Amino acid sequence: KTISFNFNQFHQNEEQLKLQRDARISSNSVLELTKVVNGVPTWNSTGRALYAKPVQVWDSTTGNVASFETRFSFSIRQPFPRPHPADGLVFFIAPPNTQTGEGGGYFGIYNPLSPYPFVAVEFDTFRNTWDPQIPHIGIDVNSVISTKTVPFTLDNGGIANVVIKYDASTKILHVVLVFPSLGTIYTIADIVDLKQVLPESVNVGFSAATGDPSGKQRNATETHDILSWSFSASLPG
Amino acid sequence: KTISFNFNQFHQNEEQLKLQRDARISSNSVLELTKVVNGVPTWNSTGRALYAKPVQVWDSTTGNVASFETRFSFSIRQPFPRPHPADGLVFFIAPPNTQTGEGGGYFGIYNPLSPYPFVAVEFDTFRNTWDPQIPHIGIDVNSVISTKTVPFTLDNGGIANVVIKYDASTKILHVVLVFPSLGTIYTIADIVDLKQVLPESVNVGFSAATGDPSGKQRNATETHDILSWSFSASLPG
Ligand SMILES: *[C@@H]1O[C@H](CO)[C@@H](O[C@@H]2O[C@H](CO)[C@@H](O)[C@H](O)[C@H]2NC(C)=O)[C@H](O[C@@H]2O[C@@H](C)[C@@H](O)[C@@H](O)[C@@H]2O)[C@H]1NC(C)=O
Ligand SMILES: *[C@@H]1O[C@H](CO)[C@@H](O[C@@H]2O[C@H](CO)[C@@H](O)[C@H](O)[C@H]2NC(C)=O)[C@H](O[C@@H]2O[C@@H](C)[C@@H](O)[C@@H](O)[C@@H]2O)[C@H]1NC(C)=O
Ligand SMILES: *[C@@H]1O[C@H](CO)[C@@H](O[C@@H]2O[C@H](CO)[C@@H](O)[C@H](O)[C@H]2NC(C)=O)[C@H](O[C@@H]2O[C@@H](C)[C@@H](O)[C@@H](O)[C@@H]2O)[C@H]1NC(C)=O
Ligand SMILES: CO[C@H]1O[C@H](CO)[C@H](O)[C@H](O)[C@H]1NC(C)=O
Ligand SMILES: CO[C@H]1O[C@H](CO)[C@H](O)[C@H](O)[C@H]1NC(C)=O
Ligand SMILES: *[C@@H]1O[C@H](CO)[C@@H](O)[C@H](O)[C@H]1NC(C)=O
Ligand SMILES: [Ca+2]
Ligand SMILES: [Ca+2]
Ligand SMILES: [Mn+2]
Ligand SMILES: [Mn+2]
Repeated sequence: KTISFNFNQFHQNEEQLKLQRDARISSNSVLELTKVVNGVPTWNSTGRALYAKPVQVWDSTTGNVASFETRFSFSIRQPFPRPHPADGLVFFIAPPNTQTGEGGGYFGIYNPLSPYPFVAVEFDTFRNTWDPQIPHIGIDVNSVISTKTVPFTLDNGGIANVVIKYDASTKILHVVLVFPSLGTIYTIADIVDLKQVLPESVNVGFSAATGDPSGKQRNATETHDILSWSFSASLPG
Repeated sequence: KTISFNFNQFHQNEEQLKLQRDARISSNSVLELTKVVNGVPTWNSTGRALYAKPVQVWDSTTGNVASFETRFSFSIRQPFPRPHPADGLVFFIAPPNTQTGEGGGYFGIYNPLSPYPFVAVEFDTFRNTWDPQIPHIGIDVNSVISTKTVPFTLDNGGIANVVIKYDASTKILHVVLVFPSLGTIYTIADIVDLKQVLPESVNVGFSAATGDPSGKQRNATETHDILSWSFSASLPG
């Protein structure tokens, strides 16, 4: 069992994607997770993009867990340096048919009064009380309080290439972040047992958020665009 | 407390390096692990380059194991496409004061006569009876029969950026290979317990080899140059 897809760009009314909240595909082929009006990103925005079909990460009959690899490119432009940009974007895996969670530092994937499990890779741009210096890459399991974190320097408005790989045999989730214009490379990895946190079928996708109104800073915002996205998974059992 | 070193280029007769066999430093600052005469690489070549001082990867007193990160750039030029270039290069960790092993597919780090333990990251270009398709990245522990491998496409004569990271807490060894001119990214990781395979003090370095005479093919060769190399280790205690 091998499932996979690839998007060299995105088209409006992409029957393969499920857009939620502020998520929208622009006319020039990019997936804009958060609201951007007249070339300017706004605060109080949250949006998600899920692959329409569910993927099987493990099978209870054989006990086998799937291995997978996903690559995507994104760009974050931070027009307003002061006071502070927010909030960042994440690639995540969650149960199917879920609704956008709380915005702000929760990226729209965490919902307090109805928490659902999830594994996520974050690119955090705002420092919340539970965060180390930003920006940083973090591996999140059921919480936005990363199990592992690594700092990185953003290429404002530049393109970022990300590779996320998960090997079921070792349970290692490793992510690579590369900014081709700067030649910088960041790597982070951790052990995660999908079988232990997620159900057999899940949805994979992205989620982002800009500054929350509670911060009372309209400049607390930035863009969260996805330029391309390929995904492949293999379930031997 | 712990070590750190960085070479942005190499100087003829580096007091800091221990060159063995065919390893030499060219007039223009590159470390040529295997023999290259008049711009042409030759077969039957083997060479290593070790950091002169030993590094402590773990302490028996505290039981603490070190974490480390190493980045380097290399270039492999394959002038003769047919019948098959050989053999590749590796970054390795071994006990101090060891001698060059057997060439060919053993890269000069394996010695059947008096085997010594070692952890290595290989960039295999020739397919031996124990190898999967080439080229590939492989993680080797005490043998050249990789515990884990991933295929990659070489940028002939191009520059390759490598990042090798080891986290003692998770025992995860993850390596990243990037070819900036092609924008390609390859990642591989595995669990390795240094404390269980290596002594408290070790040498770190590179080793490469070209076609062995037993193959009866003089074309079985290529260059194995190291352009730069930075290393860092952090042993708490
Ligand atoms: C919110 O973002 C605005 C756009 O970056 C900031 O205004 C810009 O502030 C610059 C000085 O840091 C100034 O040179 C720019 O001309 C100005 N841009 C314009 C025309 O709006 C804004 O900064 C506040 O407003 C400006 C006008 C000054 O009064 C600053 O002292 C203020 O901090 C940002 N506001 C905040 C809360 O950071
Ligand atoms: C492959 O490289 C080897 C390392 O230089 C060559 O070994 C020869 O070893 C001799 C003593 O062991 C030494 O005096 C020689 O300098 C050296 N090679 C020569 C002759 O320059 C090996 O050479 C072959 O094997 C040796 C034992 C001699 O019989 C040579 O005449 C052979 O050419 C190299 N093999 C080949 C096929 O090039
Ligand atoms: C070993 O590498 C040599 C250089 O790449 C090969 O020879 C070159 O082959 C080219 C076409 O394959 C030909 O246009 C070049 O002129 C020639 N260069 C030389 C050495 O004169 C060589 O290939 C064999 O020998 C050549 C001359 C041709 O006859 C080929 O058909 C032969 O396969 C390579 N040897 C092997 C075993 O591949
Ligand atoms: C004061 O914090 C809030 O506003 C910030 C931007 O001003 C950030 O958006 C920050 O994440 C958000 N906090 C939460 C919990 O959503
Ligand atoms: C036929 O195999 C041998 O020759 C090859 C090059 O022709 C390669 O050098 C290959 O690695 C080597 N084998 C060993 C075991 O070293
Ligand atoms: C934030 O957006 C929500 C829904 O998009 C809206 O109901 C709310 O009033 C907005 N907050 C402010 C103060 O703009
Ligand atoms: Ca945050
Ligand atoms: Ca080989
Ligand atoms: Mn964070
Ligand atoms: Mn191999």
